[PDB]
Amino acid sequence: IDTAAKFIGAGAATVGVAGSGAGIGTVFGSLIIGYARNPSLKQQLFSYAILGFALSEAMGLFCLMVAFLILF
Amino acid sequence: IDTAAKFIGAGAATVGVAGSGAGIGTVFGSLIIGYARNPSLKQQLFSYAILGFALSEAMGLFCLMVAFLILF
Amino acid sequence: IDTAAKFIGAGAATVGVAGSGAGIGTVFGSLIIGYARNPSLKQQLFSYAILGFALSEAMGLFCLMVAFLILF
Amino acid sequence: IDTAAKFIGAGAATVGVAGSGAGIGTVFGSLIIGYARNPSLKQQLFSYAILGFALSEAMGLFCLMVAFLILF
Amino acid sequence: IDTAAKFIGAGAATVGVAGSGAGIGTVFGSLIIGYARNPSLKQQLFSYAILGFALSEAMGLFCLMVAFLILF
Amino acid sequence: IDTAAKFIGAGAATVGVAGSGAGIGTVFGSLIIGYARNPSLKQQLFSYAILGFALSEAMGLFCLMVAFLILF
Amino acid sequence: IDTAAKFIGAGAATVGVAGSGAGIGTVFGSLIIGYARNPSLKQQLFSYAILGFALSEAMGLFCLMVAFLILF
Amino acid sequence: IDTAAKFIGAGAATVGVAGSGAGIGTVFGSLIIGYARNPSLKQQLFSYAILGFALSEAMGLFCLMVAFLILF
Amino acid sequence: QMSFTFASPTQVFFNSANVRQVDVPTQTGAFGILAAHVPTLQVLRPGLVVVHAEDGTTSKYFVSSGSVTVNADSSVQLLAEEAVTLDMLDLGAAKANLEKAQSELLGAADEATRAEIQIRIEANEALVKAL
Amino acid sequence: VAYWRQAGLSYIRYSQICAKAVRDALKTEFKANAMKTSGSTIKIVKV
Amino acid sequence: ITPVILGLPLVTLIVLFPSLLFPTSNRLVSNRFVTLQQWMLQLVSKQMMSIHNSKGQTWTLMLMSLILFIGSTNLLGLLPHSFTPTTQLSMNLGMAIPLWAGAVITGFRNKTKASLAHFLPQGTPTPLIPMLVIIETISLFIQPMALAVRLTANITAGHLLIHLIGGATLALMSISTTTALITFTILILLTILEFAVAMIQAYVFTLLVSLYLHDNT
Amino acid sequence: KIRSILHRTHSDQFLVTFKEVGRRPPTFGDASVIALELLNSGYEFDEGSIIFNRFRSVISYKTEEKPIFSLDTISSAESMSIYDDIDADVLRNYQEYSLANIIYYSLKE
Amino acid sequence: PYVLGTGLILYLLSKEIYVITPETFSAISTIGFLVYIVKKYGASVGEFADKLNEQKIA
Repeated sequence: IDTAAKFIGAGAATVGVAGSGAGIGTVFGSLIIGYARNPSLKQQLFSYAILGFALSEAMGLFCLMVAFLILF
Repeated sequence: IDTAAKFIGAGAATVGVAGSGAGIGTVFGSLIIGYARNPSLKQQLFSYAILGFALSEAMGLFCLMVAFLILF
Repeated sequence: IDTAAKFIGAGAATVGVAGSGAGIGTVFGSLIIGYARNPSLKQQLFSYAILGFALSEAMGLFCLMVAFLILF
Repeated sequence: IDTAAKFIGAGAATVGVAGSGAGIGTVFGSLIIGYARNPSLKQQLFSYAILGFALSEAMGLFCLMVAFLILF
Repeated sequence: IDTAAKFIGAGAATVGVAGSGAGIGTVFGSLIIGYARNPSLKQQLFSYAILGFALSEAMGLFCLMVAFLILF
Repeated sequence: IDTAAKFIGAGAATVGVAGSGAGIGTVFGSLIIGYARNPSLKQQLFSYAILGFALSEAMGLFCLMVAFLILF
Repeated sequence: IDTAAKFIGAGAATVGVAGSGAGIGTVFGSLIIGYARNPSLKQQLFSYAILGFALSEAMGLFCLMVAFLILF
Repeated sequence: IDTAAKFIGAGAATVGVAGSGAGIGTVFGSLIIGYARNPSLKQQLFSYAILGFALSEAMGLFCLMVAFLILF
Repeated sequence: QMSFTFASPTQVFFNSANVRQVDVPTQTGAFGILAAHVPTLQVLRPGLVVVHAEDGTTSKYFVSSGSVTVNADSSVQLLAEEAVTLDMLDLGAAKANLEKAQSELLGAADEATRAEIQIRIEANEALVKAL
Repeated sequence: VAYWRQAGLSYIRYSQICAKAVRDALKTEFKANAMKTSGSTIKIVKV
Repeated sequence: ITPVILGLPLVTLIVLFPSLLFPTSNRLVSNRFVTLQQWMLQLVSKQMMSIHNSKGQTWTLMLMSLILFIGSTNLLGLLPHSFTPTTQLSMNLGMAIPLWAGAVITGFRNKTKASLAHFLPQGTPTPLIPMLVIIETISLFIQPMALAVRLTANITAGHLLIHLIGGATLALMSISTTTALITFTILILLTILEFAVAMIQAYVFTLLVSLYLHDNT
Repeated sequence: KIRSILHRTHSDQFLVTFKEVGRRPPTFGDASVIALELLNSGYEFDEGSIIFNRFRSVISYKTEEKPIFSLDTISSAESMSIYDDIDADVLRNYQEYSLANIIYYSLKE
Repeated sequence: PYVLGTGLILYLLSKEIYVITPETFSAISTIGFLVYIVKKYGASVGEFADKLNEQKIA
């Protein structure tokens, strides 16, 4: 109960990385269709894809902090 | 029962950050292809991206307010 | 059983806010990829964006009223 | 048992309302990009968007009825 | 256990209605952004939308009968 | 426990029908926005509509096979 | 407990096939939109659609492996 | 309590792959629709689809390591 | 770089000038043709042209119609039916025209006429953009 | 084909009216040249 | 002792021959031998140099040694079994410090507090928000460095499951083959789809990360 | 002076004729005129030429002939794709416009 | 030929240095390895033309 609910509770918090996983494929997907429209690749466009993968893995890092709080 | 169900129930509310993280990859991705057609980078387009991610991570901060209310 | 299941029953209803989280990113994201085609930003498009964000936080006003019913 | 798992059965039924919330944005967001091609606002596209809002929130009504079934 | 976990098993089977609800939003959205290109409203595009919302809620009737099997 | 978990395990695999029902909403959506571009409606596009809805319902018929195996 | 939680864990892993199912529709839908733009249907674009169904069913075979390991 | 909850912890941690598989369908779709607009296929763009299918599977190896941690 | 050819039958303003961007009132509405923008062919709308020329300039224009051409080649061709620098339009006229135009729309009664008035109205709008 | 290709409408038809509408717009100063620059001494016959 | 002790020397020696053989090709011979082996680092100096410099010649060969070492180390986890579940994991943990330290050498060693000052000052991290810089210091380093270990460890995992599901199929159907051959033939092809792909993308991570180093360097 | 020459089975095979474009110049205005009406007629592309006096230098002009094509259909084929953004609209609405441009131009030449 | 023989020896050593491998876990991976050959030889016939010539050119 005390060692049980923290072992099944740390597993439910790992379903918060399904958002950052597909959220990283879209921000890197629209940059693939964006650089297809060309040509400001280096700087502007591909420099914003880092700003879009950072605000998406911020909820991932917030979810990976929760699953590690019930694991340690 | 009163403390056990508070550790496995704060983990199910951490799956509500799956919408704030996949939604952030949609609010920035549709801004990457948006400035690709260009040209209003500073103001108008990226200004509307900030008012969109704030309305995307709001369902992540309120979901982490129902998470921390079950463990603290 | 009675008080124990009321804790892991409003936590599973808190993961319903993942639809409103990414739905607000899909709605406001389309408005950022719409005003980029220009120019009916003031009214018409951004005014319709307040009709789409309300109809997406409507499911957020019915899912957060569910978890707040199993609380007190 | 009888009173316990009925409370954790209504909560997971409220997670089925995560499709209607993200369905509401992807149906009223494609019409936010339809009038961006113009000019069928209050004609054909905005009329079918209500017929698209009804087909998606019904799958939220058929899911909230299961959540009300396991509550009364 | 027997007269308990089937009440929390019909809650998890009602989470399959997050694909029939978010599949209708994707279907009745591209037939709103596609009719914006015009002029195949009747007989073609909206006729295929009847066959688009037929294989969308088909995974939902199969998910509404799975929960109905864990109740009656 | 031995009889309880099969009922709770059949519903959990029925939540894997949320990916097949939205993957049919994307394939038939991008065919509804793939027929507006014209003109090969018969063959090519809508002939590959059933070929794209076969590999996407293949994840549902395998998931509803793991849900039926815990029931029979 | 030990012969019980294996059935309430192998079912939750089948909810990982939600990305494999909705990933097959998105990779094929944009292939149906890419071949609607013409003309390299025979190899180049639909050949890459096989290289997109493989890197999307790999996150569905690795998830079905963990579900089969907790059942047999 | 100790032997059971580790099986219902790696089961809910496999529901984090639901983003790595759908996000790969989003990036490889945007490279399937991106190469349609042409012509940088054997360079530039399809060399950015490998950098996208990795960052998406980066939350698919981080989530898979947690399901391999709760088991062994 | 992109070589911008800006002309009207009346005038050539730029002729394949190494302009970095021109943002166009094509019937697209726009697409703000970047030096790295896929060659593309466009019919021109009435709106404004902004010539971001690689020179710290964006030059202002209204064009009525015509076609703009984005060659594969570095050259972009605004072939503006009427091509003006916003510099020569008459604001005063626009408003005045616009009321009038709408009025006529109120009396427009062929699909075409309506179109036309509306066109006109619109024209005044597309002028109004600037004006 | 909407309202400048109406159902019909030449793009020309449109266009010319557009441009014409531009000509209508602008200042007068310029308009002296306008019609001058958009004569239509094109008299017409079928033969 | 011997089992671990034979493996690490072997991993070095397999990289040492290529790393000695190319330096050797700079005058002799070549016969079949040298010219055949020169192809190995021609494949490196052809394939990887298509992406490298890039960051400059300076760094290029420094990374290419690791790129070959990673692929060669995974190849020395390819053939062996069992190997993946234990030894390749101890090699993934033994590569974990090298992967962590690989960002250390120039990034964290020169700037631990903000190795994103070398990697990405404004991008992933908000430069307006030093909080997001430190946050994204894990998602650009602390987690990516653990994700890079995981990144080689799922190749290891995907490779392993091919062998394991593997084995679980002919252990299931020890018929010789027979019907296990059908599934086993699939599980095989999963070798390519899992290990040989993910193995690729694992060195693609090292490519990109050492590109983002040396592209901002 | 086109009518004049043409009578050579080209009194029936005129479709239209345009007239007195000199003696007080021609213009785009005119050009648009000739352009517009030209289209409408089930005559569109039937190949042919626009044969005009292309001015070349003070001392010279060389009378040109063209290919005249306006079928959006074979302007489906080829390069059309490549410089993307196309529709039997925009195609036409350039095809049109360039017909006008040329028609004007040629005329002015 | 010599290189191929060395690679085989290495695989064996590693198989032998383990707790317990199934007939299965091996055969799979053996057909995984086995599959690669047939493509590899057709590719290998091409391979040579690149690299030896690339030396000779440089």
